[PDB]
Amino acid sequence: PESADLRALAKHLYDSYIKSFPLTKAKARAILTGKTTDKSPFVIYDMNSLMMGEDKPLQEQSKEVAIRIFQGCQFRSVEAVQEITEYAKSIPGFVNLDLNDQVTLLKYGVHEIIYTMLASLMNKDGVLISEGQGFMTREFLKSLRKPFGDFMEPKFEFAVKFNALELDDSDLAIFIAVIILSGDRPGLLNVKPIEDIQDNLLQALELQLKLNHPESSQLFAKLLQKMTDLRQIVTEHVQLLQVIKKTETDMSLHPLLQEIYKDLY
Amino acid sequence: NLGLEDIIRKALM
Ligand SMILES: *c1ccc([N+](=O)[O-])cc1C(=O)Nc1ccncc1
Repeated sequence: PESADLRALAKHLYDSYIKSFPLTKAKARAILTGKTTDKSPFVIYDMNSLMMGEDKPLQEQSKEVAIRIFQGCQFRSVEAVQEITEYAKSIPGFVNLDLNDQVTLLKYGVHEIIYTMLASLMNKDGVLISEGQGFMTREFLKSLRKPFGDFMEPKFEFAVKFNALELDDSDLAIFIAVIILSGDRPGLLNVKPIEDIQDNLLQALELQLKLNHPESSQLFAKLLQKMTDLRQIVTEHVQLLQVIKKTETDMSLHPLLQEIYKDLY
Repeated sequence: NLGLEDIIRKALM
């Protein structure tokens, strides 16, 4: 009765996730592994393979290249932000919250969920790009100049640990609903109807991992730790911004690399 | 100029 209602909440969340996010983890993994119909992604692993890429213009200046990448990738994230907002309205009790608190919770949670979406696109060797038609290597990203080599390596590091948990789309829905309903965000008017939906969401999650991963070991706690890791990736972005502002120049970067980085986050 | 909140607010409505 209590546990039946937990399972039903889990189900409702998963159908509503399926409906809000066309790019599921299962579809990204099919692309990556090779279950795919359509031709495999093109691999970019060096400058020669970069330039043999015409599957995707004007003249950015050294001390703006990075900022313009960051702006570029955030503006390209709007579709993702709208899908997460769509999903969020489906979480029971959400739209019942004070409109101001709905916006607040999305404004913070959206960054963390985006990194969860990125981990789907990653494996230990690299990341899908250009709507899943290309694949950029981890080693090549890391090789690049100046401050750019350290943009993505810490995101890879997280994704590899997060992807080792082997969550599927039905676990991810609940996990994502939990992130959104975080009682601690800055400026929340009423931090308690929020904490109460979350607690209910934690129970369903706890049950979901028992049913779905009956072999596993502290999966629930390991997954709750990742919420902390997600916040740190977001806050680490502020430090990175400082590093750009006073680097030993130059920060030119081939256009096509700029284009590639705007598909990341 | 309209930021992240605005796109969130427009999608909620
Ligand atoms: C967009 C594209 C690439 C990268 N990156 O190489 O680290 C970062 C971004 C980005 O702007 N991410 C971001 C901004 C603000 N909050 C969180 C993440």
